[PDB]
This record gives sequence, structure tokens and C-alpha cells, in this order.
Amino acid sequence: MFVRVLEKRDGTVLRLQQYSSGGVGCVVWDAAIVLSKYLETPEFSALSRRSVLELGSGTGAVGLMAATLGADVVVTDLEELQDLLKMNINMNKHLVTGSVQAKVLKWGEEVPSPPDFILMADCIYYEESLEPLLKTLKDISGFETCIICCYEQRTMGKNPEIEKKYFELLQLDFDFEKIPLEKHDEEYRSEDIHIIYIRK
Amino acid sequence: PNRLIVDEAINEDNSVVSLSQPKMDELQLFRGDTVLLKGKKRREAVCIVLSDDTCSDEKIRMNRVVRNNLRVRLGDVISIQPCPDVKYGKRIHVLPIDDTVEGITGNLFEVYLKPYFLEAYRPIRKGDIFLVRGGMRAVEFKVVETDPSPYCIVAPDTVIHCEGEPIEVGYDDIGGCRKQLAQIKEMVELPLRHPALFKAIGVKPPRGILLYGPPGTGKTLIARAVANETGAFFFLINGPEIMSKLAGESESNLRKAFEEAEKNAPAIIFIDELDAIAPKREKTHGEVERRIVSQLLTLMDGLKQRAHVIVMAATNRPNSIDPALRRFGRFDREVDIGIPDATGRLEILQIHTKNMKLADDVDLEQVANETHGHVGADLAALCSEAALQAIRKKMDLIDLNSLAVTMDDFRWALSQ
Ligand SMILES: Nc1ncnc2c1ncn2[C@@H]1O[C@H](COP(=O)(O)OP(=O)(O)O)[C@@H](O)[C@H]1O
Ligand SMILES: Nc1ncnc2c1ncn2[C@@H]1O[C@H](CSCC[C@H](N)C(=O)O)[C@@H](O)[C@H]1O
Repeated sequence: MFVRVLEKRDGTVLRLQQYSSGGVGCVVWDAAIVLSKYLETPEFSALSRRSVLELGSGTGAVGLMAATLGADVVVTDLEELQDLLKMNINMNKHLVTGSVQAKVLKWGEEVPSPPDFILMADCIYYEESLEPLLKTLKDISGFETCIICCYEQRTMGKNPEIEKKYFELLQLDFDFEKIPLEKHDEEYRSEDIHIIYIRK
Repeated sequence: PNRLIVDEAINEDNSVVSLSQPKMDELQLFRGDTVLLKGKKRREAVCIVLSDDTCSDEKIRMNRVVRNNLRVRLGDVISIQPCPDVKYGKRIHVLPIDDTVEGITGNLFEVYLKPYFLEAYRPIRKGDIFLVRGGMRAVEFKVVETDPSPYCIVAPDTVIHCEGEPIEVGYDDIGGCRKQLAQIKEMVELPLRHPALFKAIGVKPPRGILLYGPPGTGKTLIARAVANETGAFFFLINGPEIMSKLAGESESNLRKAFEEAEKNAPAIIFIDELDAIAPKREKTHGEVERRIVSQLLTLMDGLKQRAHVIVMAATNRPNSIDPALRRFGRFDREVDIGIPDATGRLEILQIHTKNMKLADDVDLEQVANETHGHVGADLAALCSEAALQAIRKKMDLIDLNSLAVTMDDFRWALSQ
């Protein structure tokens, strides 16, 4: 297991344990770094004492980042990730200023009162990112929820048609905008990784 | 003909190498034949040969133990020949590699060596390093002495004896790319000669350099000459060798490299065959692909702006690289190493004829003028082929010291 340090604008370091062995959510992906670093931007701020749900949390990278900015966040992923999520919470407990807790949530199922933000990073990549994920997103989301989706535009085999359909379905219940590349973190940004905003 | 290309073993036994049956017919070799194998640095090994259906005819399957014994890598070339008269050894002297027995106690012979040699009739050579798995830990052992003088077959009567525990290139060797060499020398001078001037000046140093090209263009040579002549530690990663290991064995490899590059900084980490490690694979939900790229991107983002560790990696297919490598200023410089033109070949041929006594009649530019799709590797082979034909000519003078190589010897080499 190898540890990503994720440096914060204020100097503290998030440390995410990663496993070269498990499923895809056992390493930090670059959409995670992009999203995390974007939450830290001046034009963003504003997470303090707010309700954050993270889907596809995997390593916990983004949810943990939000937990250190003052939010009350629930990091959710499949049963296989709960022990990593918990290990990574323990790794960073000393920096959580709001609150964080690990829960199981498989998309297309149900488990509150609607959350302020919903954060996703690199969740749109296979069959379950389609009908099941939008079910969960259509459910949890109130009308004043700000869902923020971060993902890497991929070009190989089954990935581009999942990304195509996923926006062909998002129009059914949701309005979306893509935030320009220059509002991303100055250094941790890339022409092929997209931060997009959702409402309704 | 008896020169073969080293491939991965499916038959992961130490004592076994595999060829295709058509190849085994061309050498008149049969299953269970003891064979002698020759590799690099004058290293030799004694194995049993077997058939294998899934094996290109020009290749030999051999496990990692034998490859290390021959000092050779995947894609390299070994020789094979019959070894008929391997007699049964009377007593062997064997010790364990200290790296592998640290912090273990027990009857080393009962746990490891007895069940390893037992009724197997293994061929062994003095100086072999063998690994014996099983036993809560895999220990590697070394053959220090045999009872036949070299070679032996460890038969039941053989008695086993065990006590103790055992343990420069430069710029003038690179031809045909005097431009691209200066372009790398320049990417790397400031970060390896004046690291701290990057915080001071306030500028982001290079972390990764991609060298593109076809096999044989000398990309490993370039990197090692950059490291030896700027005073930099050098750590080689071979793509398919690290991928050949178990996930976890390679994760230990990859970590070790960055550990040692920083323990010896300024250092250059060189990754031969980047696409063996970081393909442009698709991505779906599975446990089935190992996450080596992420380990590597994690170790490289962790180096940050210290600038004392530079990572160079080479590939034959640039559009076949995981795009994650080219973002956040990881691999954001790329130099191209192509076939040399006519002047480039001549540059290379003077380098490879450097310690060969050349005839008066030798016109190295004519050789150059007739070597088109040739890369430095082919020009090297062409020179050794010519000196080999010089040696075979003095060999025929047993019709009853040193050597001298003529243009005829080269004319033989240009005609394969
Ligand atoms: N441009 C060159 N100048 C001098 N020697 C070369 C050159 N290209 C290849 N060689 C010879 O070929 C050998 C292997 O080249 P290598 O560094 O493995 O290239 P690559 O990494 O592109 O496959 C070198 O050790 C050297 O003997
Ligand atoms: N149907 C589903 N329900 C819940 N989680 C899922 C899911 N399908 C995939 N996942 C999770 O989705 C995540 C996508 S991998 C991305 C992990 C994280 N965004 C990071 O960048 O580090 C994985 O952690 C996987 O465990």
C-alpha cells in the first residue's frame, strides 16, 4: 500500500492510503485531485457547516477534503471500500473540522433531509453509472442541492459511449453547466478532466 | 540458429526452459535433455529442455531465477547447446543469500533444500542462485562448490553442505543523434547541476522526459550517459520484467527505485518500455487490472519541486501511453530518437570500430551509405559480425594471436 499526500492550500497534508490490489476505488484518481483542489479555490470557499454527500467515494479523497473545510460529509461507496474509507478517515481525523462518516450506498438502491452539495469524482465509466446512478441522484437531490460532478473524458472502448449516454440521460431530470477550465486549480487541472455543475 | 529470444516462463520451475517443437527439431533436442545455456557477462546455466505449444519458434521460456543467473532480461538473447555428459555430483556446497534469510531460524535443509532436490535429479552449476519457495518465506541459495568441478546433477547420493551466509558510459559513446543528445543534456543540466535555483528563480522543474523511438535507437544509452556525466545515480526499470512479477513484488520494486533515487539524489530513474507499465487501456469496474500507474503517479507527484530526481521513460508508441502520465506536469517534455541519417550511421560505426584493428582498405562511409533502415543496434551487430568473420578466417589457419578486420569482413556482414 502506497500513500498519496494531497497538499492543501494552507499547508496541511491529506494522506490517502492506496492499495495496488483491489477494485478501481483503491487508488486516488486524477478527477479526485482536480475536484479536491477546486473546493479549495478562492472563488469557491462556503462548505463550513454544510451537508455533503459523496458518491463513489473510493479512497475518500474528495469527501475527506470537504471534511477538512468545515462540512458535515458522508462518504459512500460499496461494501468493499468501507474498510479503506474508515482507514483513511483515521489517517486524517486530526484535520476534520466538521464531520465525516462512512456509509454503504450502491447506486440504484435507497437508504434523510436533502444535502447541500453532492460531490462525485470519476463515477461515470460503466453500466451502473447510468440508470442506477441517476436513480440515486434523482432521489437524494432536493431542489437546492448543488451536485458537482468531476470526471476524466476517456477515449477507449466502452468509456466514450457511457459518457455520451450519461448526458443523454441527465437532461431528463437535471440541468447542467460545465465550469471553465480557468476556474480550476491553477496547477491541478487538465484539458481532459471536467468539473460540471448540476441542479433541479 | 541456437540464438534465442528470452521469454517469460509458464513452467515456473528453476530447472526447466521451454522451446517450440519446430525449434527443438532444428537442434535435435528431446524432452528431458540437459542443455547448457550461455547469456551475458560470461554467465552460464544448466537446464532441462521441454516442449511448449504457446511459444514462438525464435524464443525460449525461462523463469526469473534462470534469467538472473544468465544476467539477461526479457527480449534479450541467449545461446543454447546440448550438455550430454552431466555426471551425478558426490557432494555440493550450498549457502543462503543473506538478503533472504534475515530474521529466520530453523533447519534450513529440512524446510527448503531437502524437498527441493528430492528425487528431482536437478542439474546445478557452481555459482548458481536458486530460489526455493514454500515455508512461510522464500529463501534464495547459492552453489559455492560442486563435487564434479563445474556442472553436477544433484542425485540422492549427492550430499548437501550448509554453514554461514553470503551476499561507465559517456557522451562519446553515443552517435547519430548529436542534436537530441544536446536537447536532453539541456532539459536536465539545471535540475541535476543546480537544483535549488528552481525555488530561487521560482520555476517548475522537469520531472518526466519521454524518449520516443523504435527499438535499438539507443534510448537507454542516452539516459545512462546523461547520468554518468552529470554525476547522477542511475536506476533502470524494465517494463516487462517488473510487470512479470506479482503485484506486490513489483510494488516493492517501484518503491525501492524511488527510495534509492532520493537516497542517492541527484538521480535519473529510467523506465524502458513505458507502455508495458502504463498502457492506454480502457477503464471498467473490475479487480482484474493492477494499479501500477497509480503507484507511479503517486511516487512522482510526491517528488514535487525538489528537482534532484528526474524520471525518463521510453516507448515505441507515444499515442499508446496512458494520458494520465502527460498531465499536471508529470511527463511534459518529449524528445524523439529516430533512425540516424547517413552521417549518423558513420558516427555510430566509428564508435563500434573503436577497439578493432581496421584494415587500410576500410571505407566506413561506404558501409554507412548502404545502411538505410538501420539503427545503432543493427550497426553494432554489423561490426561484431565483421570481426567474427575475421576470427573465422584466422580459425581456418589451422592448416599446420590477435585479429585484423578487412572490408571483405564487412561485405560479408552487409549480406547477412
Ligand atoms: N545512436 C547510437 N549510438 C551508439 N550506439 C548505439 C546507438 N543506438 C544503439 N546503439 C547500440 O545499441 C545498443 C542498445 O540500444 P538501446 O540503448 O537498448 O536502445 P533502445 O532503448 O532504443 O532499444 C547500445 O548498447 C549500443 O551498443
Ligand atoms: N454502482 C455503484 N455503487 C456504488 N459505488 C460504485 C458503483 N460503481 C462503482 N462504484 C465506486 O465508484 C468509484 C469510482 S473510482 C473513483 C474513486 C474516487 N472518485 C477517486 O477519484 O479516488 C469506486 O470507488 C467504486 O468503488
